[PDB]
Amino acid sequence: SFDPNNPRTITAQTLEGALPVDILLRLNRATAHAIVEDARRTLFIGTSLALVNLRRAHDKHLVERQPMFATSDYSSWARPTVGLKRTFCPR
Amino acid sequence: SFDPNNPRTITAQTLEGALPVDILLRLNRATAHAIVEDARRTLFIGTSLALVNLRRAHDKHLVERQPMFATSDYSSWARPTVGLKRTFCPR
Amino acid sequence: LDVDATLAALRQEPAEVQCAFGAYVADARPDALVGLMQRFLEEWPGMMPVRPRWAAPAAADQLLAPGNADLRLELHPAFDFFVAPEVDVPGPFAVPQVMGQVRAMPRIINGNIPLALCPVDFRDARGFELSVDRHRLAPATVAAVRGAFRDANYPMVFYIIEAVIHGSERTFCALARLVAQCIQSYWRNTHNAAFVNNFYMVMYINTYLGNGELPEDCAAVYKDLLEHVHALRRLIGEFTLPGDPL
Amino acid sequence: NFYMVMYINTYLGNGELPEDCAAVYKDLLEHVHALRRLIGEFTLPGDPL
Amino acid sequence: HILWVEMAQVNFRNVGGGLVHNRPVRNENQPLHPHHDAEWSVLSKIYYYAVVPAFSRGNCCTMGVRYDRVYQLVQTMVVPETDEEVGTDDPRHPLHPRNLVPNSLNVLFHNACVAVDADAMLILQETVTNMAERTTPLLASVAPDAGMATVATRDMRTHDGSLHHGLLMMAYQPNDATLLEGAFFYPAPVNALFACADHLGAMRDVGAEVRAAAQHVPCVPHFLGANYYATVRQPVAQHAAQSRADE
Repeated sequence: SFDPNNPRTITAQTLEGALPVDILLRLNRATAHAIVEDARRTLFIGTSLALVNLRRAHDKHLVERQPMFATSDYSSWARPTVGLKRTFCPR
Repeated sequence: SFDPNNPRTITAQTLEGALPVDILLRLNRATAHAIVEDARRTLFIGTSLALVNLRRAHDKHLVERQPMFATSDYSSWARPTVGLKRTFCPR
Repeated sequence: LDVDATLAALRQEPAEVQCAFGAYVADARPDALVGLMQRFLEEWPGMMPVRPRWAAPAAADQLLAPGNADLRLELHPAFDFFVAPEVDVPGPFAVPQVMGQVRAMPRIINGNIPLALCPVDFRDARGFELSVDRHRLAPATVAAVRGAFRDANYPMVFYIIEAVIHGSERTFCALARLVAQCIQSYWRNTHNAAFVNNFYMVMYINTYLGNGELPEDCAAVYKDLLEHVHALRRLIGEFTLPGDPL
Repeated sequence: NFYMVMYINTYLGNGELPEDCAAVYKDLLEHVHALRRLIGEFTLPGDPL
Repeated sequence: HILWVEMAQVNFRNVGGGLVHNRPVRNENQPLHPHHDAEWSVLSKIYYYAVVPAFSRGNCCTMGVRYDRVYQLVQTMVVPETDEEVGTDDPRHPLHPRNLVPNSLNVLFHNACVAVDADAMLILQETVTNMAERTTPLLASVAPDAGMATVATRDMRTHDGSLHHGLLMMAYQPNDATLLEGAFFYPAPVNALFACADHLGAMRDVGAEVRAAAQHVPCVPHFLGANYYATVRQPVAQHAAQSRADE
């Protein structure tokens, strides 16, 4: 998706590519300070976007996510609000 | 691959033959000092080459070998280097 | 609580400046908060020409030797008398070179009596006095907690999970499944506890998981560690006469 | 071997060893650590001579 | 007083004076109210001043953490696309060696020989919704209360600090190279109790002489209160370290 020997080439355009495996494998085959940290910053944002995309892809096959905590109540007068412990909801 | 009663006949030409089983079985059917140790030396090298060839043949069917130790870092600024304990990677 | 005359009677001597480490605090500009340790460690050997006294106390008896330089400054059971530079605290991060002075500061706690005048034996004996028929820790619980605290290959992933949770509430009821799996794995691995380093975590464990996904011989540890702190809290409640907010 | 018994509880440790066998090597190292800490209290702290 | 923060504006490099309320509450999200009862902090103080030094006996150390890299590591996970969970035996499970790439986060979970499912592994994606910028030192300054309230004690105030969003590690493991020494945690001792000497070695660029002169003196820095202006002097720390009283 980019070349490691140049940090100036990473950005949202190239990091949109795929899952974090591509990021990590790209960084694996490598061979002033403002450049590298700006690069670190967008790399962080890119890997977060990659991770949320991975979760979307895997969550298309999972159960719905309930609200964990009670006490946030709008139609409270009818039902008493009760949270849910997310102890295990695997599928 | 050679005859045991003559040490002067072993060399890289004859030891290239096959796996260490051939070396050991040849030495099994046997029946000044500079000759025998020079022979010991090339026999050692030959059996090492045999063993690495055996490992090639058997490793054509195994998993890739990761670097075991962390801290050797070239693109460190992006990812933190983490080694791998080779506790078990059998296939 | 009358030490006004003692200070006026002590400063008549010129100075006895021996060091400056243990009696000087400096404010720091909000610069780096990770590099302040860098700037401090590099300067530290420059602050200790000779050994700081408070660090290594004199001895059990040699404090009462007829010539040492510590009896001169231990003359009240409820105060501390030392030497510190003539500045107003806090001060600059670079330590100054001003001729010293003799300050004072009350021991807020009885535990701050130096060991030469309150031996560890008496303290342990008083504790064992208070410890009878109040509440205890079954040997199974303490064998686990000490084994945990004394481990030298503690899995770093637990520290990572601690730093990422940072003692919130939403994140713990989000990660409950992973935390339970980690606790279960470690328990069936080495028969110790986990997350005992943090307190909010050891609270959340027994207030959320509790009767649920943890084993009946693993939750006992996390309930004991809380009931003991509860007994400790209750302790001071019966050593106070009912008085008025002062 | 000392380096061996050290690497044992350093790397292997919580891993492939059974729940019981590793206690032997853990104790054999904690004992050496305690013996090391012993001399740490029998020397009045002073300046290097 | 600043509220929750997201991946949108994190700004790890912020050095100003501001502390975070991690998703302030469960329900309310109203201005400026604490979300725990008063006695909570008292129980915390009890735990950290009376039970920790009972078991540790002068081994623990308050550690300053690198919130940038821990987040940089929690993100890179490796999980394939499977409808149903199958178990660690299958080569699709995230713990099987095949899909264990180098320097990922799953390799760490394998370093601890723990067993987890890919679902709980993915659950970690929730953390980016409430960040934690940095760990910062504090410095309290209180005067003696109505007890020691004599005219000659009006100004003999105290000085003690603490860490915000810090972390206390138990025992240092110097002899491993599965990770860098000062990777995620730099030593930041706040009080004489939680200040060992082996943790200073974790700090990058340690001196040749400071570590030699670090065993017989507590290494609390001089911008976090000294041994004379603090409410917890040395003798209590020495007590818990050289006695033997059945813990």
